[PDB]
Amino acid sequence: AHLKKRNRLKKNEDFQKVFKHGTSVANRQFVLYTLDQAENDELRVGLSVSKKIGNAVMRNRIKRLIRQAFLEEKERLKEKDYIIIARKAASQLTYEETKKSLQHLWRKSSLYKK
Repeated sequence: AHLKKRNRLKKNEDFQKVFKHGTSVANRQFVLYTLDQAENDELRVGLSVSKKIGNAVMRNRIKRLIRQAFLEEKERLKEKDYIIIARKAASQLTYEETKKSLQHLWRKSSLYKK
């Protein structure tokens, strides 16, 4: 299906809080930010995509691939606030490549239950 509204990070303040007071990891295609939520009975994902990737269709495409990867792995992951930044290198990735890159970041950040 699609990643639910519950599982998406919206408010501008919510993003800023993650960047400022939260833990960070990065690889070649992605930067992953994690912020612990006491009150999160559920996982939330927010996305930032560089203007460097210049096709709105492409930015949308990568964004969708990231959401799907999160949706698939959701049960496995701890309930927290995530922000994913997509680098220019992330631009041509397939879903399996995107999933693999994120999975590597998730493992590195110890975000896997249980």
